[PDB]
Amino acid sequence: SLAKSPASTIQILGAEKALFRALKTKHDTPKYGLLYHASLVGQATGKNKGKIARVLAAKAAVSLRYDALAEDRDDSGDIGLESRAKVENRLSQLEGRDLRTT
Amino acid sequence: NPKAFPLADAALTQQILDVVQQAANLRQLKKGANEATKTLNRGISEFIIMAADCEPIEILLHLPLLCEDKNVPYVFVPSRVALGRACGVSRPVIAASITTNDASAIKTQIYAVKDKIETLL
Amino acid sequence: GPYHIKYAKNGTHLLITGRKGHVASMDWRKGQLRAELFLNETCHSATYLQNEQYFA
Amino acid sequence: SSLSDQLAQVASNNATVALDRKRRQKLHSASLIYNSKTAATQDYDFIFENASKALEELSQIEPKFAIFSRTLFSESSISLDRNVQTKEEIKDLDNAINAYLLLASSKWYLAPTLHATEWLVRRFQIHVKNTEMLLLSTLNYYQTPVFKRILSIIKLPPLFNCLSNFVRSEKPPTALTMIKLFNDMDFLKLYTSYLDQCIKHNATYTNQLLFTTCCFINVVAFNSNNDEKLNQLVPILLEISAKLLASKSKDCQIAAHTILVVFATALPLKKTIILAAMETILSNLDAKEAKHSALLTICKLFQTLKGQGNVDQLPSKIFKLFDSKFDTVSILTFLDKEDKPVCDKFITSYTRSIARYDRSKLNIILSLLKKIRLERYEVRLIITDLIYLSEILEDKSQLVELFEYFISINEDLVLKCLKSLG
Amino acid sequence: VKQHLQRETQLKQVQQRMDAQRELLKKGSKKKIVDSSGKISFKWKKQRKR
Amino acid sequence: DESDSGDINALTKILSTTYNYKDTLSNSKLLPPKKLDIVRLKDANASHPSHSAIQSLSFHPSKPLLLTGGYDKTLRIYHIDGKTNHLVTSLHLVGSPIQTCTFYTSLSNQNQQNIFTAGRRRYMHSWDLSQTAKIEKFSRLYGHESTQRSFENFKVAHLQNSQTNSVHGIVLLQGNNGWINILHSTSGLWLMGCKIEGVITDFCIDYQPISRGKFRTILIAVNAYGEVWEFDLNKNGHVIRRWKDQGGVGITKIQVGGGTTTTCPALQISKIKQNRWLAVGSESGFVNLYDRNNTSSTPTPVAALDQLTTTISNLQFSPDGQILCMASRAVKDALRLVHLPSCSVFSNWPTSGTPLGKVTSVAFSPSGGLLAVGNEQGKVRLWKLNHY
Amino acid sequence: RIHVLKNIHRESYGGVTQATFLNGQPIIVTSGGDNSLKEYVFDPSLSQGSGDVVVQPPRYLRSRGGHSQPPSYIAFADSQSHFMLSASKDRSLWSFSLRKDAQSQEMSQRLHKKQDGGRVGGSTIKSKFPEIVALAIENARIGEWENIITAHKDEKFARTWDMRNKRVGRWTFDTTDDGFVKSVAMSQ
Amino acid sequence: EDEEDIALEFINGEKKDKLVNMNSFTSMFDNIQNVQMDTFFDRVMKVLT
Repeated sequence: SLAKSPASTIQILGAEKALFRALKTKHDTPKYGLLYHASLVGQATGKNKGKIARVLAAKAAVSLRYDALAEDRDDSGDIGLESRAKVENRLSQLEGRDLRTT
Repeated sequence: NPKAFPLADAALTQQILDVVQQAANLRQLKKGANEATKTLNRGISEFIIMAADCEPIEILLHLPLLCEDKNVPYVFVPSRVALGRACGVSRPVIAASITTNDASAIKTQIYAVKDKIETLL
Repeated sequence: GPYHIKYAKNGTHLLITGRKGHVASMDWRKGQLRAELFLNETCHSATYLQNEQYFA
Repeated sequence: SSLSDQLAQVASNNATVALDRKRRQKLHSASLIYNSKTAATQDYDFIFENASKALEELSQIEPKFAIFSRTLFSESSISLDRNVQTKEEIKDLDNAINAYLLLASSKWYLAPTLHATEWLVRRFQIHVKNTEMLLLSTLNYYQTPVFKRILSIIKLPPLFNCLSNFVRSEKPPTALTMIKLFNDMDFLKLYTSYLDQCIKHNATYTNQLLFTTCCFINVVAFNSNNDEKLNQLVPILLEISAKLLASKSKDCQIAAHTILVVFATALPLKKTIILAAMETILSNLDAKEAKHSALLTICKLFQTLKGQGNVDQLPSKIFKLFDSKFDTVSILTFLDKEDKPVCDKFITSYTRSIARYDRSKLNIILSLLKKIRLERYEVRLIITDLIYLSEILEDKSQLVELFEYFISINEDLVLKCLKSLG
Repeated sequence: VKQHLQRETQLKQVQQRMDAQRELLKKGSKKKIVDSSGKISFKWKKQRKR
Repeated sequence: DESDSGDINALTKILSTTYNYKDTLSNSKLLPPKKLDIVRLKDANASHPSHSAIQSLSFHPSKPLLLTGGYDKTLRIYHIDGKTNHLVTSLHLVGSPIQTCTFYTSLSNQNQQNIFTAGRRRYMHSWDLSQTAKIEKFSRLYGHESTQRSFENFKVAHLQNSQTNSVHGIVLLQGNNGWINILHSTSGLWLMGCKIEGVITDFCIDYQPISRGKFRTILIAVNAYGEVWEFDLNKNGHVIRRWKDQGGVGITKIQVGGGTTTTCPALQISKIKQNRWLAVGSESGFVNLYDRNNTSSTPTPVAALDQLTTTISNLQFSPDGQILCMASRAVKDALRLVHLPSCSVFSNWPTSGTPLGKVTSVAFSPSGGLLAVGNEQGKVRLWKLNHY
Repeated sequence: RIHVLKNIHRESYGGVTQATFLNGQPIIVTSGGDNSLKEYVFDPSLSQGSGDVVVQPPRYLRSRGGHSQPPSYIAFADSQSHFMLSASKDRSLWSFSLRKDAQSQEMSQRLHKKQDGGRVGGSTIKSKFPEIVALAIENARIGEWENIITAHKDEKFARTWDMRNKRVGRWTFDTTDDGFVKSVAMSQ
Repeated sequence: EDEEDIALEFINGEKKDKLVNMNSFTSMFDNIQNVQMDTFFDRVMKVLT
């Protein structure tokens, strides 16, 4: 059931109360859901937490689908490990940027 | 790529990729597996195009499960780079969806291809 | 110019008064400016009163 | 200039004089170990006692710290005030401090260095006077909390203006800002002088070289599009590389290899500069690890050559220098490995060198040509010289075998060379 | 149940017109084309999204 | 303390003497990757302007002449010197729009010079080369008129008749459904036809030398899908290879470079060379570049250029194959020069101020490094590459 | 090597004929055959330590000059004998003062932005305007708008200048008959 | 055979190399901790190659 969900839902999976209140009352919607407690989101700071949740949820769907729907999956996590590296690179460059003029 | 089924032949792919280009210019095209997954849930998808060379193929293999559940035609095309260019973007696309619109200017072409994909299934 | 200079009794502050009317009070050791007047007038001399707080 | 501007210059000169109590509070509050409220309450005896203990711990790690127990960490230094010292004395004091910062550069991870350096901060006010030396020595710790504490208690010099944002900030300076600081030409001259002092004193260490290399490498990258600015980099970074190569330390040599290799790709150079680079690379090549990096560097530099003389034979001195440091069996091993980098232009230059200067090695040429596939024009140049060799040199079994090798591969091209030559 | 269906179609039509307007807000080059019946639609130029 | 009175300090000494640390590019025969030395010259059409868009441009193989054509139905020849660019002659063809025109010189008889022009018409014109003009019209297809309803897309090449070793020109045309009709350049006779599946979009020609005085002509044709055929015109146009352009869709043009081509024709048999580059354009603006030197049914491209976002309407290499000029007529200023084999787009030129307009024609001079660009406004602008 | 100052004086006129450091100063006075005398100054280093390494490159301080080739046209700028306008074969227009040499200045050739808004057509590499064959000046409206007209060699339009601002004006006058400009005049 | 034919084979002989851009060594700062110089030099070669 999780594998058949889009990556956007996985981002905000645990925050239905805030989501559907906001959707019906024309206000901004949550951006973290249950993924807020993942390690990668914790490393991010400020608005970068919202971006990494978007990136991490997308890659989680990629890895999760490979877990659910793979007929001859190895019990190695290789797809997850390469997916993890992409998010860390995204975090590194995203955090490297400094808004204040130097 | 045994899992990719049904896989369109060269003659049918050109017809599919022609509609995908026309749909893109009319803003009747949804690009990406995640954005294609939604259209199935909302019941607004004419049919789904998928790329057989996607690696790992499983990242798009949930759509056949959703498509057979909702009775939506789906077909595979050999190349994801070619699919992306047809969609009209600078990145490869592994999945796309044609959105339903009964007032569309390219309705006849979509239904013509849709019939061929049904025969293929 | 020309500039007439007066130091405080304890030597901590310097008072300079330019003839065309530029008067400045400063702590010359710390390079801090306490006051600066640009009186558009002829000024002859200046002095500190009991301490650097007041000057004439 | 206005009166306020002139008084501003006066204020900077008398920054550390401690004329009143308030000035004492600011100066004495600055600390690398303590917060402002506690630091002001402390006394020079208390600070010195801890520093004396810390220096002993460093002395155990490295004996060279023991010398400062006689000069900077003496009991008589407690009563030493710089403001009352004369110009000659202050100059001697600054030399002693700069020497200390070089040794402590490599031990900032250790806790005792932070206590020992507190004495210099509280007694000699190095954070105000010797500020440039302190920043340069701790530059590679930019992510560490110690560098953050330094930024809080220091007034940045003009050349370190990029770090003003990160003075008293939660986030440490980013790696991208370190590149901007190095990007300036005035700073590079300043860093070049400091790095020269470390080499002269053999005070360099790996973490310094790694951090220095990236910043230099990134500086070339950021100026890649700007060819005019790259030319202004040449006198600076290549001059640094020559200094690094002369150092007996292999890590310094490998750093110079890295700097040369990147820059050669970034801006193709005259062959004389390339040839001069080999003479320096080979002149002091003794370490095995440097020997591995040197060969890859040499092959890459020839790849960048794209003018007439691209594959011409090496000079007699360069060839004689090369073979001694790299025996023929060594390069055959270099060619054997499947992952060898592209080195066709160098082997072509090497091959033509052998025929010119070494007749006994003509058998080696046959092995070399089999191991590496050379370009169409490079093969032609080799055949042309070997045709000359037959007319001048006596016919040999190896010489005809080399021709026979070309008869086997691309028979037609051999005729064209013979047709054009004879 | 019939009224539920009628409400669904109306909401479907309202959203589609909303989405059509949102596309005009996005970047691109478009030409308004008007039929004899008077229906107004926009045709986008064949330019790849960079 | 100091007096002057393999050494390690060799690098330091050479830096002291050398003030310029850059190798002089005058000696080097390979052009720099990212910086292009290009200077503008006087416009070719400035002397006698055109009344339409410049549909086709062509430099004479040997003489310093430039040829222009367009829907104004006029063939204007200019003597390109870079400073005056006066008009040699003009020729109005009544009711004959010009979609493509090109010089042709017989590979054997150098004296024979000819100009072939064509449009959306069922005939073609040839102008042998001043009181009058010798014009012949090709209008007969010898039983194959159904496959060919216009001569508007054509190209001229050299065919060697191996059974006699004689060489002659051929005119290649585009047919209705995948058809390529090959005609004799002089007699006009229909020699052979080549057929591919799908809509034929573009074709190009490659020469492969065999031995002394022998070469073979290959017709490379591509489909809108991206499937590529290769025919041996020396063996009755029989297919010799089939492959697909990786990631190709809506292909628009195909071109070869680095050897003899229509843009870089040869003057004698020994000058025939094989092209080491191949580029395939597309409607999306992508251009896939292939290294012909290094055969498989599915070859991987060396690079996939995507700087242009509109349909590729021109693909042309420099005579030496060191530059690829890809242009689009859809939007203004859409011209890019690509360095080979780096496949990096030049950054300094063109700029925002460079006048190019709706680029519709492009030509490289056989020698001298001149670049001519026509636009919808009817202005042919001329640039010189200082490297050549 | 601290630095190199490229082409401070023309090679065609002898390069740097004389360059002397002022005694005890960071100022160096240079001269050449191009009728120019320049001064350069070494600023103090930007480093608080190691100032000898971090050497600021020399900076232009002041200079005096004139035409490098004989003037082609001259005129009196005002009713008094204060200023004269001179043009030379070196493609420069100068305003020379009889009363004091220091007041002599070179008229700027920086162009004004076009009123229409289109991009002005010219080579990116900046070059001086061609030689001036004729000149015409009035002072009835000095400071209000352009008050000088000049004709150039083998050029099909005339350029305007402004004496008050000492810069080329924003108008260009064309013959409109495909002919070169041979005469320029202004109404009083 | 002609001199131009010699020139053109030199052009064909030359092969493609990866040019250095701004965003080519920025990731090196990430993995610069507790690493020997030789391994660091190899990574510079890998990106350059």
